[PDB]
Amino acid sequence: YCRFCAIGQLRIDLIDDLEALKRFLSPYAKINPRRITGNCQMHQRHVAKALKRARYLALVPFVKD
Amino acid sequence: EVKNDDLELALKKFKRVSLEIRRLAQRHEYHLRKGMRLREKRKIAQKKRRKFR
Amino acid sequence: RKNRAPKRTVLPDPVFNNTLVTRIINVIMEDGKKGLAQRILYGAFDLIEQRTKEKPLTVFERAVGNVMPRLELRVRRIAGSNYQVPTEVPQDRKIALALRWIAMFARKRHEKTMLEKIANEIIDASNNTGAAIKKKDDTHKMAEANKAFAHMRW
Amino acid sequence: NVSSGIIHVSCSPNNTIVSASDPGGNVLCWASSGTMGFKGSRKKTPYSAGIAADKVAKTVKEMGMATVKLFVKGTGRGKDTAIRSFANAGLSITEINEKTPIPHNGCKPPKRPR
RNA sequence: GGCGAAGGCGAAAACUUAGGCCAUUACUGACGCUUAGGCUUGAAAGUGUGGGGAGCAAAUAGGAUUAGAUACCCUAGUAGUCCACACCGUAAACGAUAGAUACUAGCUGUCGGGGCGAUCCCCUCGGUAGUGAAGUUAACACAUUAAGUAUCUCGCCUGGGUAGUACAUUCGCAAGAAUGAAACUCAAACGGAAUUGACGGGGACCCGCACAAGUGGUGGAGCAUGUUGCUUAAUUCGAC
Repeated sequence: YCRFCAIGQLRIDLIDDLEALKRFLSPYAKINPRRITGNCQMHQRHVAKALKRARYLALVPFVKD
Repeated sequence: EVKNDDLELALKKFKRVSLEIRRLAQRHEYHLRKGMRLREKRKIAQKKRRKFR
Repeated sequence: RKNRAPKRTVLPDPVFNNTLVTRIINVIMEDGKKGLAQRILYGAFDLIEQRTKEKPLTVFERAVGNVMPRLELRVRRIAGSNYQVPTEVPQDRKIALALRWIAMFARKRHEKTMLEKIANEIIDASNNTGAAIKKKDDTHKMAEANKAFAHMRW
Repeated sequence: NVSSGIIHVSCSPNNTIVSASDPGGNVLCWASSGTMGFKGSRKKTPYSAGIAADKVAKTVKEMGMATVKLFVKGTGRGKDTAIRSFANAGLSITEINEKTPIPHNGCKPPKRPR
């Protein structure tokens, strides 16, 4: 279903919410596409940008499992 | 990359991953044109999702 | 596309009462005609028991069983040459090839009487020394070389 | 002796190089498809890789190695037959480790076989 | 899926700014399209450039089959493999369908905005594809994101091989880019659509000693017979 802009109050950040973004990412530390996440393209790109920011923040490994 | 959920059967789950690695690693064994790279990647993705549904 | 066919062989020869000696009649056969070949086969039995006493039934069955080849080679080419991949065979091919080897090496030796050389071929095929057991050793030692490409799918 | 260490399996495009190494730096054994006398056109055959894997597994099991960390590179049934022969020869595995060479448009290998 | 003129743009973050759209019940009040002028951009690629330059490679050296391999298998190899700076400027730069607009079957849509509303769904404004009515074309299809109907403005084509060829002249050190023939020659274009069987060292396909597992084997040998080569006056003729 819809995975972003519904699990939050429309105020977007990266603190204490990656645990809610984890299940939108396969255990492969890979960003699940809109095909897998199923959210809207706005929310899919929300998830993608947040997860890639977390990767650059060492919150989630890039290609490491 | 690292796929393992069992003590011994992890290779059963890894067979499909190995086929996927074959089809995503035949691109790293030789260089080919970028336009054709994107074309083949997107075409194969659309073909696979077409057969899934 | 041809499918599996029956493996027919003429019924047992009443002198020894098994289809095995009849298949030997049929495969050691030259221009098949059972007018004279049966008397010569009776003599062959005689020379078998006279030389190094061995009941033909038991020695022949032991030789056939031990010589039994197991491996066959299928073909897959690369348009430049051909290679082989090993597969398994049933007991019918095993016994057919064993009888074939015994019969073919029975007719081809060098001593006075042809009866003597067929008897000697039986004797030397008795103890599973190489007259036809070499084929069983060779197939096992060469199909293992064709296992080289066994784990490859193409 | 050793019961848990590191082995680096390199499934070459026409071979498979298997070498058991210690985390501290030393190595236990190394066997190539050629070290057994099957070098030049038979190394590419997966059974040569399986036999090399059997050799390293049996010598390191004589060294006592039950399980091992395995960094396998190269794709195909060679990387599968290697671990199959490892398990058969008593050299068990914990999991497959993949730090595989997936470049992000990196270096250039020699041109494609055309 | 979207952004931007097509070209291009995807690890994250910050810097300056973007066009455009929804509701504008708001406002100047046709200010709307327009090219020859005048430009820049433009994948690549080549040149210089200051360094960088992992990696491999245009030519090349070799090793192999080969009819030979300057192709294809394999490794070295030069420029090049990036930004900052200039020339360069073509492309399957194509929706092979110019910019903008007036609407016009239908269905599902896909996203962004707005409305609604736990989410969600639905509708609506735009981008946004397939399906398919009618019309049209040679058909593909276009098919409401037209190729239906047209509108303002621009650029292009007037049987062909010739030939984007020489030249005037423009840009560029150059290569080339811009523009651009003529002469000779033919009666059509390797002219597009579509039919027919066929072809395939394109695809599945079914059986047939066709293959395979065989039996015996032939051409090997002695002897026959046909034919071929000669040669005769002819070894009648032919078949092939």
